[PDB]
Amino acid sequence: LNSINTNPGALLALQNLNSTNTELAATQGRINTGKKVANAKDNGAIWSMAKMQS
Amino acid sequence: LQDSLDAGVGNLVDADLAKESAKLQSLQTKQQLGVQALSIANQTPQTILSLF
Repeated sequence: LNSINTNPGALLALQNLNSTNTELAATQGRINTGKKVANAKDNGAIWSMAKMQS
Repeated sequence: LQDSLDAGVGNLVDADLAKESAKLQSLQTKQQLGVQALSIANQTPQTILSLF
């Protein structure tokens, strides 16, 4: 709580900031690629389907 | 026969420009969007400066 050795609240705030940064990076990838699924990591099934259809 | 051979060579090599007319515009729009995404990705790290 009132400790100079650890800051749990900054840890939780850092977790929330890392989450919003990851979502912004995913939005950046969807913008610069223009695709919901651009690679196998995004969704393997739809990726295999769209690639065989292409 | 020469007219047929020229028509076959044209079927082999000639591009269909009518689809290129739309592909070029979509590619320029995608280039603009990609420059914007790269600029935002560049800006992202430097917010750490606010914490110090």
